[PDB]
Amino acid sequence: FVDHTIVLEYFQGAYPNFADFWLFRRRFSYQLAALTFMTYTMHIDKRYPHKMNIARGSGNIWGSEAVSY
Amino acid sequence: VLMEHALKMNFDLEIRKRYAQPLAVESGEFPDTSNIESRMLPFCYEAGLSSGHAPDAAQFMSIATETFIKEVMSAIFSRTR
Amino acid sequence: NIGGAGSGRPTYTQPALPKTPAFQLEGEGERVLNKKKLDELVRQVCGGTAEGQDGNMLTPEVEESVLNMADA
Amino acid sequence: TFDAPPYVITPEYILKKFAGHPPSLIVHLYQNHFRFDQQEGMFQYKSPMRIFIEHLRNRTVPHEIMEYLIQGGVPFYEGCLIVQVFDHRTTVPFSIHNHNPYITPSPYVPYPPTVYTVVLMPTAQALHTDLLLKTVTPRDHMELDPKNIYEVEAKILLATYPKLDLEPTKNAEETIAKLEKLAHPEHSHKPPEPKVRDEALAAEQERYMLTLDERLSSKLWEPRFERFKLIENIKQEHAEKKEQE
Amino acid sequence: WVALFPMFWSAVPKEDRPDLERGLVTLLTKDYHSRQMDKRPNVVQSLMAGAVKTWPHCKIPPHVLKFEAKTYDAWYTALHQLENAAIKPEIDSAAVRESNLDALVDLYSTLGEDDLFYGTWRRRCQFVETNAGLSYEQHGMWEKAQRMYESAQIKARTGVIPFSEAEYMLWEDHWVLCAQKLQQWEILQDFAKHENFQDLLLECAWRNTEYWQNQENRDQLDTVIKGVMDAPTPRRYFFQAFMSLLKLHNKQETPQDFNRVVDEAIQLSIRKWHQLPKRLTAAHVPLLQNFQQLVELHDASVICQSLAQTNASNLDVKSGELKLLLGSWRDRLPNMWDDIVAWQDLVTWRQHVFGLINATYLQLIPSFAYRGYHETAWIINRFAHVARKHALPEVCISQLSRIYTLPNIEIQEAFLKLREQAKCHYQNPDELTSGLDVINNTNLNYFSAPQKAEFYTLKGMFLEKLGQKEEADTAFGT
Repeated sequence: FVDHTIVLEYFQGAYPNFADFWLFRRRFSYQLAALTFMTYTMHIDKRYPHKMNIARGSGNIWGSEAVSY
Repeated sequence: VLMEHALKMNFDLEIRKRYAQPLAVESGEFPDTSNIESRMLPFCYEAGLSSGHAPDAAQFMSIATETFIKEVMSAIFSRTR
Repeated sequence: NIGGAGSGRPTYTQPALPKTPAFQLEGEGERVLNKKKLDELVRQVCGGTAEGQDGNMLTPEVEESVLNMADA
Repeated sequence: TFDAPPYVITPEYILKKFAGHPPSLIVHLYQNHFRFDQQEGMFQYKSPMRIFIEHLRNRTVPHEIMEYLIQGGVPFYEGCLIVQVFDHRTTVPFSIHNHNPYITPSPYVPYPPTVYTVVLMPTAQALHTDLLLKTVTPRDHMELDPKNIYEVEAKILLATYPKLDLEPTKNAEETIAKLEKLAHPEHSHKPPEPKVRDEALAAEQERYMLTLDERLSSKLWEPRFERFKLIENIKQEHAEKKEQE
Repeated sequence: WVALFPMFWSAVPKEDRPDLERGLVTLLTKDYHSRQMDKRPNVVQSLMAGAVKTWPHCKIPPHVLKFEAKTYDAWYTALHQLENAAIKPEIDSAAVRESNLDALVDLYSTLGEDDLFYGTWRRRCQFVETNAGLSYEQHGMWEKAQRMYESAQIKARTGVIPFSEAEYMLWEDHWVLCAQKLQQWEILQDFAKHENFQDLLLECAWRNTEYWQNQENRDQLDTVIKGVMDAPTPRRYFFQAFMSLLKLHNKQETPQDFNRVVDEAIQLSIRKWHQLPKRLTAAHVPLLQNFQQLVELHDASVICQSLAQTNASNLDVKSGELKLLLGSWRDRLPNMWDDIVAWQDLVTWRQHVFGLINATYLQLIPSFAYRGYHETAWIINRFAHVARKHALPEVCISQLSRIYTLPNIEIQEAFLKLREQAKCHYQNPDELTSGLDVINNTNLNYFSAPQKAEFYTLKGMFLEKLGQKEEADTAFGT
């Protein structure tokens, strides 16, 4: 059912120009690193996939409903 | 003779490159503009010509070498054929 | 490319418009032309060669002498 | 007076006479390089040091590196050498998907000797080189003025060859027999031989793909660490100078 | 055109594509395209984009793309194919993969992407010391990186395990870079002199302020500068402009030629700024610093002209005039997180100018003429603070100790010295001897109440570590 090239396909098709995709990915990496640190140190528990918001305009990531366990 | 047989620019680092390129007999390639161009600079630095050599000297040297070899080979052939 | 540091080094590092290197897309190649040069000269000074034979105009011991002559 | 060698020198006599003494040199052979015991680098079989391997094959003293050997004080046994030989001779490179305990998994893979002893004989070139080096070695000043070279060589040759065959013959048969008897193993060789002289698409594709490559195109490599050694030398000099201050 | 090209390329019979590919490569490298460098929509960009929009069926050498992108502003079109071919190589061959990775790394280096450069190199290395050295240089620990590179070279000397030439060049280049970042100029100068590196030699020589005062030394340097000028670049042009300024200061040139040199440098800088992507990337910062450098160069030229012309009549009134310009200069500084080399260059340039002022004003006196020393002290102190914030071992200490000898004891210089002494308390372990010696006796505490009070507080906090509870209590109570 689910392979490992779904999100990449979506975000490659959403950006017709490649400069935009390159910049988006470059920002996305740093934002994911920051979110990972925050979630790992504070013991946030139920990180379901509908709790990750991605800003297609810049690349920001905001994890909603973050409460320590 | 016995010793031989037994800010600033380092002029001794470019002369030593003369031996890097293989000789014609070693490889089997008749010398061309590239090999002669490679060989020119160390001689110039050895003699004290800091500036170098004129841009269009390699072709002249190649033509001269070709003429010399042709003359020698023609001389050898005329006396036996 | 001036400076002497070298070119093509894959490490951490410019003029406005650098000059393109030299390349050849497809052909005989220098490794063949340089070797054929000597036979070409022999053909030139020998007068001419008949059909069905060429190249072997100098015996193995004379080509070495000719190359030594050129280098000297 | 010194004991003089026999007419013909063979490995057995030299090894037996000097048995129990340290070997002159130690050489280790690998797949594509060799080195000495205390040497840290290496030499390739295609490098200029192929002359040493050729001499080892032919059993001849390598006169070309005589001064380098003399600097190291290598021992000589009756003008010969004894050499010890050690025979050690007998994934997907440049891919970013390879794993390594110090690397991330990457999501495009399922988941993570014989010992020999030989003797090298001397030659005339060796003596020529020895005298030439002695001529230009400062100690008068120099260790040997040229004008005495002939007398020194005469005395050395007198020491080396103390006995000669000086018995006249009487006819051709006797001379033929004497020539046959006195033959030398090193001068009984034979005369040499006369001197003599589908995938294309893949090769073309590779050559095309390597277009305008500054360095890799030409090749399609003998490291020496010269810059590192220069840096070490300059650092040592600077530290030593700072010692005074 | 970008819409049309794939449709028509799809109609070429498969047996004929190689001819078209070779013709396309030949067309891309023609020499008459140089009359189109500045026009933004130009044929090179369109051809490259059309070719790359159908990459799997239209192969172009990586290095052709790399060469053309740097000149005709097609960076991301090149990067698309370059880093898509690393995931799924077109042809199975080690040489092709190596060449592609080399081109990709070169583009990353040029665009200023440090992290991607190190990440790409750490998946390509073979040794473990190279990996460790790269990972240590990523986090700004230069000493450790140098040590790991040296160990890697020493181990490789044995030759038991084969390696490549890329790593061999990387070790040397990055050792040189790490040495540069650590202010090891003394040995670098001689290394460059021996190895015939003109640019490194110029960089090393520019750091010796007094070396540029002797007529013969500058005459010798002029030959090197003129030798490396057949390939003009922004840095070489800056060096030429500095040489021209020095020549002008000694009444050996007209101001008009200096202005012409500055104009040429400005034009080259603008031309190089126009070739980068439109949106502000990390490759634009050095050019901004270069703009500031040129502006300050002109300001210093005016300084020198006015100083000489006014002191020709021995009029010690222009000190006030110079004060305004020095104060204006005092607010133009880089950001604390900028590369260290930027701070080094700023400090060196300011020191050169202040030395010029001091030289011109010292021959006149035999208070108001001792401003260069105060400015040098201030800039040295600021650079020392910044270096400490960068966690550079002994660089801050080196700068604070190299200022031991400075004449013209004045209120400003005395206050700066007291500030430096207060800065000597780094709060680092195993530094008890220096603190105890300072506590024993250090100058006088009669200067100002806040300074002596902070000295007492520092003494108390130093004692706190040793366990002298009551001593520190009394100290900071007082």
